[PDB]
Amino acid sequence: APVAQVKVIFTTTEPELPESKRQLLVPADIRRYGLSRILNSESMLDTGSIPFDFLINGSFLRSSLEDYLTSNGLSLETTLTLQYVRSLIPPVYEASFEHDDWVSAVDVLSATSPAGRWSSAAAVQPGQERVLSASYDGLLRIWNASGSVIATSPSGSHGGHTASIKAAKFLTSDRLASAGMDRTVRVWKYTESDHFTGELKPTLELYGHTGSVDWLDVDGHSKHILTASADGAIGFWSASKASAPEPDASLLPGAHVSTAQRGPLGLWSIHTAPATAAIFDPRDRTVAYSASQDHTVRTLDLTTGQVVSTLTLTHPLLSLSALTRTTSPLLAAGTSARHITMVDPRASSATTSVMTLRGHANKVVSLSPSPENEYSLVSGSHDGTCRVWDLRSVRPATKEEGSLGGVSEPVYVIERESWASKGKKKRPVAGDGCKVFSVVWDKLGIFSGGEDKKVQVNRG
Amino acid sequence: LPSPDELKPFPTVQQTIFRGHEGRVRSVAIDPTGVALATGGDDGTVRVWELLTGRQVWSVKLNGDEAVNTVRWRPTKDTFILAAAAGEDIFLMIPTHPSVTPALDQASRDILNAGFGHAEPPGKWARPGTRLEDEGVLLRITVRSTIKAISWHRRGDHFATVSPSGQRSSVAIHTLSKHLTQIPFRKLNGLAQTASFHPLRPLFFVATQRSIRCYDLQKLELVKIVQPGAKWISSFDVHPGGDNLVVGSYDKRLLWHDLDLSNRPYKTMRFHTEAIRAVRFHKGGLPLFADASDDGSLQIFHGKVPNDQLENPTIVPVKMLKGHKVVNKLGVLDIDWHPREPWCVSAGADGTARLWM
Ligand SMILES: [Mg+2]
Repeated sequence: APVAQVKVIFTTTEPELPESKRQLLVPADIRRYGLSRILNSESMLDTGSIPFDFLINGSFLRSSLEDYLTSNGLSLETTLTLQYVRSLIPPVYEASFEHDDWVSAVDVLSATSPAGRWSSAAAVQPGQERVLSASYDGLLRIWNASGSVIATSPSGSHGGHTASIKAAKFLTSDRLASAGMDRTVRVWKYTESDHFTGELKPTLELYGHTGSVDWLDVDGHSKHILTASADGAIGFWSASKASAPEPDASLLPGAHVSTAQRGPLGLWSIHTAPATAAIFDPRDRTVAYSASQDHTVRTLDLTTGQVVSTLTLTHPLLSLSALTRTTSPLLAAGTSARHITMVDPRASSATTSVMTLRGHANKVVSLSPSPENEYSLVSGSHDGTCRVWDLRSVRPATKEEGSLGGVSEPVYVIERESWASKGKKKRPVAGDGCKVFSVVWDKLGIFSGGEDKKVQVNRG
Repeated sequence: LPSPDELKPFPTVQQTIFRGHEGRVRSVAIDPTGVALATGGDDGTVRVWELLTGRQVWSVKLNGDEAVNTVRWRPTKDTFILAAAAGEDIFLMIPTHPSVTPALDQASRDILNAGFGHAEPPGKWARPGTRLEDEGVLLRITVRSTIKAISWHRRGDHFATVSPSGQRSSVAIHTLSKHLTQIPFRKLNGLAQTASFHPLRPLFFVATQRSIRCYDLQKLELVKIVQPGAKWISSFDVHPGGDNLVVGSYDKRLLWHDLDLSNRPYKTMRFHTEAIRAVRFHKGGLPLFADASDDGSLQIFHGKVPNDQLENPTIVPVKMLKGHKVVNKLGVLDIDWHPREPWCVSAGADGTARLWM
């Protein structure tokens, strides 16, 4: 007997399908399961068991096809264009790196990581990637594959940081950069005698900011550094002593007004509130984007040191991240109001066509894009969780925003394993013991550090 | 008349907890730049925090025997000076904080030192001792009786203290640039509870148990007497425009005073089963204010002052905040708003301070 059917058109972003076989007659009662084995058929793509998900006009298919048809205004002889994607391999918990204090920052040195690629173009690495962890105790720590400390930064008494560190990233395998509450930015040189022993030695002490330096972006090719600080200023720095100007001696620990001490190439007070983020533009290093608690995203022309554009959102901004789409520039802005706002820097103000990422229950203070999917990214929040997003997933906004723009919901939630371990089914209030301060997404995995004194690793 | 939905933004959720104090947290205060929080409590320690993360970046134990009753920042951004009252002393300190550059430290120290050598007394100005000096506490001002309230003047050269059992000396005005302490109001008659300066005019408010006296600071003369009609006033706050008051009382009445029209309350608000401990206006342009009660809750209100369109203040309760644990029949003891954002911090008897947004 001829079971009722639905006509579908398969399309995709991921390499694909011959146009001969992309339109298809399919049982109306079929589901994600059946549709993906059809895709895994001899006929279609001969992939044995790749799990697929299906997007219809921006929504994932959780039920049968007919249910989608009836849910909307389509008539069961409507032609459905299903775009299929790779099902997210769930990033489950794997390990934790224990610290004696809060983990403020996290970064990964891998073959695919930005610093690793810059390194190849000083050494390069095969199966021995490094994890950098900054802590509120003022010390940087370098970890390896089996979660043991290879290197540890010297204390403040020996040229290290003299206060809590707030941000730190790999410049290359050769060089690090870090910043904190001592108003300094410190450039380090990392040497590794053998693969369980390493050493960190200060290259520069960088002075300039009038407050805590809370955000850090780096470029390993040109040896340059971007900083956002509580003083409301964005700092542009060189990590080489040669091109770095002389400091404002009044900002020096000596004044009452060993390591070389230098200043910035540019320090611009462009915000009326704490500057929370500053990143290099992926397409153009000459351009930088900043985000602050003054509700603004500002674009910076680094060569002229001028604000060529200003975007003003509704809420304070605590984190910023750049995405490739280079069809356009696309930024993700974490807000204190618990949501993310997707923006195009030159809009001047958010149009009605603005995307929002909802799901977090607290301040979103960290962001990192997917290494393999351009459309995906992960966020770190003070709610204690990390949420993975797929920007292809989008629905209209409800009375939540009074039907303004579109809303995306997480495709995965990384819970804090420290909390989940207790077996309790009651969550910490206000991220009491589990706040996430920094998350980084590498192909080696998803690494997140925070208040629970742990760097949490998640991978498939 | 409007609904809470139309009256956004206002704080709805608990987002940061400040832990470290032992015993009740008696006071909370956010620094002028909205970056740091200050707390004081039973353990006699003053603690300064990173606001959004809730990290303790600095602390000091002023007095072993006396709890810190109140902490209030100097309202100037050109300095980083914090005031703390414990027992009969006022301490003026410079917290160790990332915003404190060598330049800002010096500017702060200069402000504290300027009064020196200006040609049972009301106030005793002196160094607090090497121990406290090493931690950035540079001045101790000793008054006659236990201090329950500190209120700065906006320019930061004057601050008042209130000692409910100081009798004739219950209310003192201190002048920082002269190291001077005066008792300017001598027949106040009634028990002084707290006091405040005026946001735009040379006026001074003194709250007793039942009324609030308004003084001309230039003439040291009484101008008017505000009558809340409460049996015991616990606290009050002045709107930035200087023409409105909210008054809290142990009677559990929250009162809005329209000073332009009368000395009696415009509206009376009862949203608590226990005494109201503190009230605070948002000072940065947002039409919000809040009260703190021993029932463990904070009630957030929408409060709009009169204008062209408005003949009366628009008062609408938007949200009650719960989360503080009541301990020994004490709940929330103090409130403060962020300078610009709709964020408030609360002092808890449960040994915590909590950030709401
Ligand atoms: Mg008037």
